[PDB]
Amino acid sequence: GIQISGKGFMPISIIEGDQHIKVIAWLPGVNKEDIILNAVGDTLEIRAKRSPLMITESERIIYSEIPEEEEIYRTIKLPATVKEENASAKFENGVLSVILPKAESSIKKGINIE
Amino acid sequence: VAAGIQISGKGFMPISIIEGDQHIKVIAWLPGVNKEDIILNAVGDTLEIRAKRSPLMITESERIIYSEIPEEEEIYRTIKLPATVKEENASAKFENGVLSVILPKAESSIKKGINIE
Amino acid sequence: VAAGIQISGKGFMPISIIEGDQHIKVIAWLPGVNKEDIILNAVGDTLEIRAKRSPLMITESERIIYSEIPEEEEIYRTIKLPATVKEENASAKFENGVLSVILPKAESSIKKGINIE
Amino acid sequence: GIQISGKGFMPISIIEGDQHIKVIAWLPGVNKEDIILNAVGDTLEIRAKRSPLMITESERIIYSEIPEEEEIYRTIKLPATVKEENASAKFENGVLSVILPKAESSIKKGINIE
Amino acid sequence: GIQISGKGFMPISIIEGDQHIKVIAWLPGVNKEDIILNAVGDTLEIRAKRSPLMITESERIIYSEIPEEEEIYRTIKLPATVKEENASAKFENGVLSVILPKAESSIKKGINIE
Amino acid sequence: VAAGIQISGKGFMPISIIEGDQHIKVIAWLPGVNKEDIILNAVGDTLEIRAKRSPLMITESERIIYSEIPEEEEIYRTIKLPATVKEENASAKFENGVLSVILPKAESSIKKGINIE
Amino acid sequence: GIQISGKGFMPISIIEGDQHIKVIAWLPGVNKEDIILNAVGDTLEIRAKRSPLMITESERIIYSEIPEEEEIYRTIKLPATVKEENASAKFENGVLSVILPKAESSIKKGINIE
Repeated sequence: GIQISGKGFMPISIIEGDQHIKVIAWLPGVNKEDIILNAVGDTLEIRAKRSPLMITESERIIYSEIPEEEEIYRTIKLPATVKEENASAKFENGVLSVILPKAESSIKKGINIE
Repeated sequence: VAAGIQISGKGFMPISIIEGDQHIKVIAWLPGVNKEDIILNAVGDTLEIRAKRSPLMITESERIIYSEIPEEEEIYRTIKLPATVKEENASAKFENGVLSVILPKAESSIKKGINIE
Repeated sequence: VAAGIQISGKGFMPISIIEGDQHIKVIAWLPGVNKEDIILNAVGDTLEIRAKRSPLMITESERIIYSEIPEEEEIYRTIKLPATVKEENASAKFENGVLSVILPKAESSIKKGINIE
Repeated sequence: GIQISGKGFMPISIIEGDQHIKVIAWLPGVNKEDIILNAVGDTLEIRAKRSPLMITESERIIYSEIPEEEEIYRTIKLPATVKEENASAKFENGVLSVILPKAESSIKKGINIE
Repeated sequence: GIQISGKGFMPISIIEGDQHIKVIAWLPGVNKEDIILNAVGDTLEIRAKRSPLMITESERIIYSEIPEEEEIYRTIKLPATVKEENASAKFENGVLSVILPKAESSIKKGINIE
Repeated sequence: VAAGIQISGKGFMPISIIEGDQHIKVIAWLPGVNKEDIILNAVGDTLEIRAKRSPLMITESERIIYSEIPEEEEIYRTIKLPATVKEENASAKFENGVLSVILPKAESSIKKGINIE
Repeated sequence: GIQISGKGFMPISIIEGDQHIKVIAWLPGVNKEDIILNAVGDTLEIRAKRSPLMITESERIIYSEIPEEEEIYRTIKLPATVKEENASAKFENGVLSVILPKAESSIKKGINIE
């Protein structure tokens, strides 16, 4: 049971494990220090600003499939309650990878089959 | 300043083309691609960008419950440019999943000004 | 007696939810699934059923000429239940491709009657 | 060339080999002794009754995706004539697997290519 | 924030105190032993059956404003979480009075004004 | 001269059926199929053609930029014929991706003329 | 950037390498000597004639999914300029395979990434 809200281009994958949730976000063209990343309860926020293409006076853009929206974000409701203090994140090749350890109250315990 | 361009290829790869007096710049989005998995070639008025993107790597315990992210492993674009370039002098950077190619125009494609006596 | 429930997951797995005063019973159809390939977990008001179904196994001489049977190898459901259960006391049977889970309600989810003086 | 008729929920696969036909049927919730299984010529009949969910007086059904149809069957026309006396069947995990040896008159013989 | 569902005639008052909630219900014509009364979390259930007017063969009803519905109930969502084990109830003159002590987690603590 | 025929199977395999007085000829298109990967069987009034087609074989440097050509690896047709044949006497050629099967009619399927006294 | 024109049934694949282009064409029922194959610049021509099914007077066609069009061709614009003199071709199992070496002017040279 997930829920997604926000502005701009930011494709996302959500990966569930037994004791953690992983969120993968595409942020090409974004600098690492321009990413704001926070979480509480079952909710993760990704905030980013993407600097526009920088042309000279001689240069002109003759073609562009690339979005110009400078400010982008996603608020993501997760299927579990996480523990924010223990989360971590990498940012390589324009991809953000957030690891959110599940709270104990959200960690399912096994039931045996007879 | 929309010139005469042509685009062909496979997979997700947004592109910008920037024209200057003496060069052309191509910008390509390649998130999730490693630098050494990019093949980059050019001749005449044509530029080729070839890349492979490794899929999301999950454990046995992990499962994907949601994904907006394309799974196509192999992607490419062949791009016809409005000028003839000189390949030997081209260069490229790859930062934050963005490839930036600089292609100097061939001398026979640069505007030489004509002096008015 | 339709209470507040919520269902998420992948693949074919018909489900019934049965509420009693002190327990909840979940019934799941898992034909073609081996018992040891079922993962079954719960906490709070949530139950997870994870299973993998091995595909039809044909020889080289055999060919499939007709099939209404789903080929999805990996299936799951996450199920929000109308009560908080106590996982440690749950139990389950698997007969004829049907999984039956019994989840005792947590004491704070059972109706305690109030005596009228 | 196959043909299928019957009542109720019973997904089916048909597998052809050189000397036999295999029929796979999903019968979750059905007891083995409540399956009737017969065949003649090119036709196989699968008859089954599925006992409904058994609740107590305290228990109530608040949700159900599970079909309540008590009696179910399929009559299946097969692409070959089988020999019934030699057929066999297993029933594991709610799946019925019928093996029907082909009659000799239905067993194709090879033609060589020059 | 309250919510009410159920069948039949049963006027209700809800009274909030700092440490308890009182529910008042009109149940004229109902015997005390035919009242079912339970609670959990923020929810109270009142179940009752009202025996119909009992006439002889000579007697006939020529006028009646009185509801004939034999079985009646209310499910009541309360603005606080209660502690069921400590609740109590009286039934006098056809009026049920339920006292539901609030759980500690639902007991508001004071904030001082400077 | 459209007789009583019936066709079932998987994949691309155009077919012609030709009837003579004493034989039936079946023509099947199997481009890209090797001869030894064709399985060919018959009994009564029924002919089976089974084939596997190896996919286009590219190098690592090569890429497919356009393809109208089906990728289905395994293909078959079961064909009901308007006469009973005698399998033991059948024959077949495979040239230029075309299979040609000759199936002599069983004596009980050939028109015996009746002499008018 | 490719372009295809012509008459009749002839499924085609185009394969690009660094120094060559491969064209694959389906020509079942065509004899090798009835294939005309030429090229210049960025253009390849495939011309073929397919002899119709040859029946006796006793024989009759009762069913046919097979196209009767006797003469077929494709003109194919290729994404590179080829060198015709160096091309080659095989014809096995009704499949034509043309190998067209790229001209030097069409051979892309590498650009290094810093």
